[PDB]
Amino acid sequence: VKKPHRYRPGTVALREIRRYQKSTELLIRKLPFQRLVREIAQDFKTDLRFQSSAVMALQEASEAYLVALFEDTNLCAIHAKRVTIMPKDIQLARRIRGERA
Amino acid sequence: EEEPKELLEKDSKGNIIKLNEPSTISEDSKVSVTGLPLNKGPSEKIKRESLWNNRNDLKTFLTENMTEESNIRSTIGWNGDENEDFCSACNQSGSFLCCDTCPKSFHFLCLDPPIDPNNLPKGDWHCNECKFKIFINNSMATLKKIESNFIKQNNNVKIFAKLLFNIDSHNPKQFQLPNYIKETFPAVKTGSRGQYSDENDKIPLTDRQLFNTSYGQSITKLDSYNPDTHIDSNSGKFLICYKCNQTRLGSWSHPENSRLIMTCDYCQTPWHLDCVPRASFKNLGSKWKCPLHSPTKVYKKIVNYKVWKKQRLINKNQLYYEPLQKIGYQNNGNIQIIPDFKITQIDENSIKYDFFDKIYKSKMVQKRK
Amino acid sequence: LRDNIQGITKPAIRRLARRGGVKRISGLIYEETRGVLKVFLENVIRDAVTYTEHAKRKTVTAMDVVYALKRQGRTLYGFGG
Amino acid sequence: VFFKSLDHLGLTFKQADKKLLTTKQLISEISSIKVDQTNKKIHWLTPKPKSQLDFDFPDKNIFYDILCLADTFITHT
DNA sequence: TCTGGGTGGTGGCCGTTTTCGTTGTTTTTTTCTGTCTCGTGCCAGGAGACTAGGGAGTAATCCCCTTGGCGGTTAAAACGCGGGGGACA
DNA sequence: CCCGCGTTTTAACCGCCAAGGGGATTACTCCCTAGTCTCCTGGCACGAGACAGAAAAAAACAACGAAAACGGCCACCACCCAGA
Ligand SMILES: [Zn+2]
Ligand SMILES: [Zn+2]
Ligand SMILES: [Zn+2]
Ligand SMILES: [Zn+2]
Repeated sequence: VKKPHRYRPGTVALREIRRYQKSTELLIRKLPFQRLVREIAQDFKTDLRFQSSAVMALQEASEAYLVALFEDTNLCAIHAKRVTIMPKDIQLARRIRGERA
Repeated sequence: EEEPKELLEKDSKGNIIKLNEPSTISEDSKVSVTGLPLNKGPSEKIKRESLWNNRNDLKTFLTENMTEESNIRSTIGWNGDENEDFCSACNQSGSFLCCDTCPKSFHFLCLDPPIDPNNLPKGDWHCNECKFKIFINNSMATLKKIESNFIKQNNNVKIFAKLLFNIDSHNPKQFQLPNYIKETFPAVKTGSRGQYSDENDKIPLTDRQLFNTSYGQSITKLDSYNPDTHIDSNSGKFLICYKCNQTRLGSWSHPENSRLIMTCDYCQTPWHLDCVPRASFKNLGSKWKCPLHSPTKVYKKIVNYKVWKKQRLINKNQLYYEPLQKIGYQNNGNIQIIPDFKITQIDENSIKYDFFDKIYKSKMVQKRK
Repeated sequence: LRDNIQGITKPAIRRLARRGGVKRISGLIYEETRGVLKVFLENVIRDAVTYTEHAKRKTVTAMDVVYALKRQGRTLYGFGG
Repeated sequence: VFFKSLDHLGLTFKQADKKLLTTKQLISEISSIKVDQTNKKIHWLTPKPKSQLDFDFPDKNIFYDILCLADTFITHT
């Protein structure tokens, strides 16, 4: 007899888009990314140490690359008359960029 | 790759004068040591991490010459005198006789008739469904010509005709109560694979609560005075045990004076492990019940092993028909204290009078003897 | 260290997509993004560790990462160089 | 690693000291002994207890060691 | 005996297979021509032998900061329910 | 199927403490590289010759598109069985 205030799907998504394009703080949590970086590095040399600045630089580079990739992915998804990005969109973006063979 | 030569390598007439030992190479560098291969010393890494930065006295070879072959006692031999990973029938895991045709999979003891694992029919085995598929050809007219004939030939039990008919087309299925009977008892609840549980079964612990708890946590409320938090969490007061009537925690400077305490799973009454004689916290299995609750099974000997069980809790079908009280009114044992599975409603004073006259009239009966 | 790629949670990828201007995200996108991120990190950390080894160091410095990114064509400002 | 392995109650120590050697825990112990006495007051003799701890000092010459350690710390801080 | 349902046979329509001719392309033998490969001769860059200097290897010291761990707070991640708008046929 | 909202759980984050590996630097010393003169032989330019390949014409064959035949599905008629 009242109904809660549910925003129509796609509204909070746009609000989040605005919020996260307005800000600059890193979006990936720091500890999980550091653990991932160390695990990946473990396959090239054992008993490696990382300067905190090194992990931060890796995180910034990775986040910037992923954001640019998602921009290209959204462009491809819109090109297909879609609104949802799908793995095929990421694959096409990477293929055109020249990253994926 | 040199051929796997048969070592004997007979030369002239089976004299085997010349041999050819197999190449080892393998079973060597096998790296199956719990470290690195058995023929190699500790690794440089292990060395760096691990280091700190009289044979004439061996009275072992002198054992064969003082060991006497012993044969006493009986010693006479005492001669004399692609495919599914879960069983489609019981919905569980195990060895499976996967169907060549159907994607379903069954246990060996869940088929019909049960099949011995070492005595398989082998070849190709079909499930009941695919056997019916090939026996029916999937068209409806032939299936009609078959099933109507079946019904006609089963006129004696025509009332059950189609029930009989449809069994042949069904794969074996484990029996489980339909939900319309379990629901009658809110307490009961199915388990992960059909482990049929009640209110008396403790909620299972997670791997985080057992395999990740650090030194002094989990079942480990037996290793340190660290769990001094046997203080009433909600109120911050001291959980007092019902028997000794005090809480013992001593101090961090006298942890030996602390006495373990636990709270009953049913009614949160604290008890000392040393007051209800116990050796551990439950933490697992079933829910602990005080010695302060009423029995459910009341096994009685008068052998006359007459059983009494308290009727299982019924859905709110449940009836409470009010007494007119006083003596008599023999309920079985079911009661609902008040200020066809009919939970009788005995209030307070009726119990007093009933016990009073029970013990008194029993004493007068003893007088009669 | 095992199964840390899942540390890049679904909401983190959602935030990254939102910063990229994405309004609706398919369910399969998260695993693909994790794979792409793993490939990128493997390509970068390989060169970073190569630089570290050449310097005969046991510590990967931020300047090694910066050199690796510059080598790959992703010059990064704000960490020296 | 050997002597450490046999150090069960000592490896958790230095972290249990931080928690259990504090104001809250120290008042908790004394209050609990008082509560036990008051419960054997509810369910046993009412009047009798006039203490809850019995710290004893059989040996002098330890006070001077405590004072020496305190003096060393003070001089270091 | 008549009507309805189901099965069997015959006819019609649709789909698939083949069946055929037609271009387009590939393969094969002959021709011939111009660039690849080899040789000759000269020269200038590489080699050899030697001296001088300092860049870097190596040992020693030290002081940062990278690692580890531990506890408390709570923000974020997870899991679930529900619905509608978007994918897609 | 994915967004949105809500409990519920997890662990990230902070901060604080303890330890030491390894980055960073300094001093010593030598072995490696630059430099230079003399020697010469490998590499380059030029000339040549001939055979690998381009071309080409002709035949073989190997992908593209129509009517008949076979098979499958649907409709209609005939026969048999069941019901009225
Ligand atoms: Zn089964
Ligand atoms: Zn089957
Ligand atoms: Zn209880
Ligand atoms: Zn007790």
